[PDB]
Amino acid sequence: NWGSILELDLSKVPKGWDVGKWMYYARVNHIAVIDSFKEGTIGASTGKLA
Amino acid sequence: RLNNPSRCHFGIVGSIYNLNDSRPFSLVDMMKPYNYLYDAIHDRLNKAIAS
Repeated sequence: NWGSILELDLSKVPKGWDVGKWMYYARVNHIAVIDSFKEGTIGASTGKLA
Repeated sequence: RLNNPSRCHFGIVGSIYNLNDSRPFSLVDMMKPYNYLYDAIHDRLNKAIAS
């Protein structure tokens, strides 16, 4: 028995941010800044991907 | 003492509250880990209250 496990996708962590420091500030502030207009989201935004 | 010339001691009298010739496991010793866990969890509580 282990707790629930969350599947976290990092496709929206802002540019120039490490995952470690991003998650660290998310711990501290309970607020995680994300970037909906990353280049990796271009297909979904423009309708080229699901 | 009456019969033993070698029986003598100093003014110091006391006892160790131990178990079977060991070092004493005091009441504070057996409440301390819980107090430390309390302090850590209340630290989390205070940091939550601040945010």
